[PDB]
Amino acid sequence: AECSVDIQGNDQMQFNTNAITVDKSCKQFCVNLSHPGNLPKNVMGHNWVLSTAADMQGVVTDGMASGLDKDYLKPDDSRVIAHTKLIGSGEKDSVTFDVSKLKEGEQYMFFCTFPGHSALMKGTLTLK
Ligand SMILES: [Cu+2]
Repeated sequence: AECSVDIQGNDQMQFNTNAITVDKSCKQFCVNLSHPGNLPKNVMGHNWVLSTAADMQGVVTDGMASGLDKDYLKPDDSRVIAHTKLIGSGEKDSVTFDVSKLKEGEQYMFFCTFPGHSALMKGTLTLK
């Protein structure tokens, strides 16, 4: 339970946490994304996407250009460490990834890549 976290993305374009700490001793880490609200995926879709801070903007811009059918992520984007699928209200999806893909001292960002959402739907992730 300290190798996993529940996060919500709602109808008002926000996650319910903007900082995540991953414990170094965790071999794997799991994020459970749910979407309270009423809006459908094609209007207020949310995913949970992880990259380094420096790669976030690039991931977001290319993802936006990839369209709804591609869950607003460039296929095989080498900058994406982990991601859930894009979900609408009433849905949930998790992602489990190797913690060895992170390193101490580097700033990671988690974010949604649905068009415009990362303005508010982002947060730091850190390994400790
Ligand atoms: Cu979103």
